[PDB]
Amino acid sequence: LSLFAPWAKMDERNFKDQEKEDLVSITAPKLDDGAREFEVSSNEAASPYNAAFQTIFGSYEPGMKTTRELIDTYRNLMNNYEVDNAVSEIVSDAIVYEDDTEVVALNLDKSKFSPKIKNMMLDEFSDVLNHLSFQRKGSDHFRRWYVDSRIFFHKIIDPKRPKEGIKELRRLDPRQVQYVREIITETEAGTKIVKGYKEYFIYDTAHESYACDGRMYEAGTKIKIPKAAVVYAHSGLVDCCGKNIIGYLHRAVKPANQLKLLEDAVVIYRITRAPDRRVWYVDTGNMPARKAAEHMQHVMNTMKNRVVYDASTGKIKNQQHNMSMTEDYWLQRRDGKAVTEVDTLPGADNTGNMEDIRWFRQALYMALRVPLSRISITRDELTFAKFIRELQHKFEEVFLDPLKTNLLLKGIITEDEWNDEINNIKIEFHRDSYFAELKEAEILERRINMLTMAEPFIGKYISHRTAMKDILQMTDEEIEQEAKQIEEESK
Amino acid sequence: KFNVLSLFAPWAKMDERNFKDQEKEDLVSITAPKLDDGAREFEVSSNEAASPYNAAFQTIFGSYEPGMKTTRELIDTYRNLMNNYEVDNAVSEIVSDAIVYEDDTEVVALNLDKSKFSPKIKNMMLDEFSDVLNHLSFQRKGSDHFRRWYVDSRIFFHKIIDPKRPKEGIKELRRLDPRQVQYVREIITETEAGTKIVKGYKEYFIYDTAHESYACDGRMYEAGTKIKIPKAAVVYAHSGLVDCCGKNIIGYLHRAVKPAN
Amino acid sequence: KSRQLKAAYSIELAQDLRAVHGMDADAELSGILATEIMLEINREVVDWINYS
Amino acid sequence: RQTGRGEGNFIIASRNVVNVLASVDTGISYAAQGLATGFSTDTTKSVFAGVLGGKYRVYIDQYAKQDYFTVGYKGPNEMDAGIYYAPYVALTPLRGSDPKNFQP
Amino acid sequence: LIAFDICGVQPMNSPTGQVFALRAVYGKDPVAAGAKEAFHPMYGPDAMFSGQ
Repeated sequence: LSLFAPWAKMDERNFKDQEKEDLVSITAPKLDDGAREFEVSSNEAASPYNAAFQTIFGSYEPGMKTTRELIDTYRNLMNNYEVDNAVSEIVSDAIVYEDDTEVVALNLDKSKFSPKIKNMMLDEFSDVLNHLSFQRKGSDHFRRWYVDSRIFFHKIIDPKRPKEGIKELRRLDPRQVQYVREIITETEAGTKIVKGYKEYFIYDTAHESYACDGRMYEAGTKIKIPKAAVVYAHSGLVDCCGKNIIGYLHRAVKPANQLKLLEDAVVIYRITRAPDRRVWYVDTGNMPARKAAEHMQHVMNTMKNRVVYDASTGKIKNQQHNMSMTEDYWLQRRDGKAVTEVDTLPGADNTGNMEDIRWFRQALYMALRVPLSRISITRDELTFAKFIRELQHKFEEVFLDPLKTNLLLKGIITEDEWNDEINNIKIEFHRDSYFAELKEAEILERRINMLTMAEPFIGKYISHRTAMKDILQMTDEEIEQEAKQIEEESK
Repeated sequence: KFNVLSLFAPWAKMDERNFKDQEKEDLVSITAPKLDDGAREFEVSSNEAASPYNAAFQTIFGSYEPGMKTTRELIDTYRNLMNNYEVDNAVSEIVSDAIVYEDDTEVVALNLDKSKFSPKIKNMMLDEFSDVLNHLSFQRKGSDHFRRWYVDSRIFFHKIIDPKRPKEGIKELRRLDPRQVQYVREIITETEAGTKIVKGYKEYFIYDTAHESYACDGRMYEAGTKIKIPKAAVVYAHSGLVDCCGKNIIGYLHRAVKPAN
Repeated sequence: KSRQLKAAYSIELAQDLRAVHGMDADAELSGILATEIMLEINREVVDWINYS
Repeated sequence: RQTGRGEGNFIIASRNVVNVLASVDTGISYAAQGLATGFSTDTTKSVFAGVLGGKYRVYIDQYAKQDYFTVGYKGPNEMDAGIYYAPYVALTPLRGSDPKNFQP
Repeated sequence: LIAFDICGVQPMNSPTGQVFALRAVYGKDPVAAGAKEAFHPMYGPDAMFSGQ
């Protein structure tokens, strides 16, 4: 499609660079994650012909088919109770906002060609977060990503004036997108040379009907999109084989479902058998079927309790009289024996001890990737913070990609420069100031207490510089600066 | 031979040199294999008028391949244990402690505080070390590399060389897929009432090609043949954990498989 | 002008295939039919070249 | 063509055939021959002569009865080979003694 | 299959399209038996037309 020709141009050049370098004498393909495998000698690039049909079809009928089941499952979990709070808390910690503060921000703390470039990157970054409407939607993008473990956006280009083409991007739906790679190169007894892979995407509409009853006519789809044309990030969570990327909630699927099932078991137990239950029994042998019925009808339609508690209001249907102190009933005995009778059935007795739910609920919470503090600095909170940082580091590619894109597309930087510069030029996320202050406060109190203890010997056996650098963990520069500021204040 | 697998020609030369050094060693009058762990040794006994190695060949061929099959069952299980609650976190916590990495912190770093030829070399070594980490994308994925080592019991990589100017055209590593490599040792030597020789063993490895789809196993097949490649070409490491005996290497979660299930 | 074909199959066959090869067989048929059409057109083009 | 699975990729042949392959220029060139250098002709060491033209794994039949060669194909799979061997029991030793005299 | 790199395609967004062709002619009647083309790759010969 001509629609993505400029992106194809970029992919072709990237592929060429791979071909240019001696990325050869490789057995297992040089792939960590993402795209699903295919191999073919050079083909007709004009359209996704049968080699691609089979690749895509092979990636869709046995592929997207069950991916969709998994994503829908992930969403069903996301929309359930309690488990969604876990997600919310995770998302919230990753994405926060505060009054008159920053939001995610590019930290240009590395050597760069020039400060004027640094300023251009900051402006490009700002446009990107605005493109994503981060200030209103950062939480939603992150949430979907966490839940699904893959996020994609359609990349915009003019392209007659491509330099000005970066614009608000279109987040694409999971269940409509597939990652596809192909090897085009060959050697003896297996291909072991530059297997460039390309790693492009397939995206369509088609059967848009599941939790919403959709309508459409029959049509073919299977659109091929250049890698360069899409902004995307994903988790590092992969299944036993292939490159099937799974959700952060994958761990919780087992227990989330058995817990719900157990809860239903408790619920059904408590409701079923709650009302009075009884069977009126009568003998009707050697009677016509429509005569036999009378013995039963004379009891069944006469000894019915027509009084019913109305679930919709504090009243009992047809109760008048107010309430009898006695429920009077009878059966006639036509035979000269104690033959007829009415039995009751077991009721909804109280047996819980509702303890399994507690067990399973706690196990689930652990499966949800949360601290046990959920219903001072601790190990779980620190661990969780480490987790959030890693999630953000992965999510972050959503900014880095369109950032390098427009910087290069406009021409500010070159690709070579990007690669030399990063080398980790990270975008920081905003941190909760209240909690940050508390952590720092604990640390400070600890430093003071230790200093206090050292103090009696600080003028004879232990030096001041030592206490400052080891107990208060000050740097040498920090100490000198503090000494100068102190002198100024004194005088 | 004609080295049909030109893929590893420079690595083959590295193994030849090491093998020759062993041939020149005085490590004789040794009844023991002289081995502790890693690659699976067997009696490929040759260079003597009995040729017993043929049985060894046929054993490996005819029985292909319970070693790697067991390995798969163990790894597949390891992953399935990790998939549950608590196991999941235990692994994560361990991996995190093994490799702690945060804003402006230190990475695994080569500490050359011992005697060297020259400070110039110390800097060269550190610069190369940094590139090793860059090759591994350690600063982004060191955690994943370690996790696999811990969980699957082993980590391994394919080393990549030019090959035109192999001592110059040195490229980044390709993390190899668990369950696809067999590590082996061959006793190619014999003497009076059995070998008491150096047993250089070559200690090479064999890569099993595989292309599983949605199979989640080698459901129909893996991919036919395997390629014998010189040890110089592979980076590998493993846990000090085995079955009751042999080179039946297990993961750290193996010990828990009983109660896990 | 058109080209088109149908699947021609039943449930018992699928049940057996699930047991035998572990196949759903629907996509299998669809892919086959797709394949035939594309190959046949390809021939259609080549053959008309040879014709003309 | 006939298999529909792929071009022949190996040949097993007589000594004479092999001697020729190793003594001629198998590449595309005007004309050439000389002493065999091209492949391994010595069955003492191998059965695998080398790869002919980089295309056919060429092997030698040390027990050929007369003089011929067979060309064939094997795919990446083990099923796609035409001919397969499927061991159930292999190289299984038997051991014991005859109690009458304890001979092994 | 040699899909379509050996032929044109000219894909359409509708069925049953049309293609136009232009020929230069001479002899004052573009549509007639005996009408002559001005240009043709196999002949372009008529050195007597504007001439003798």
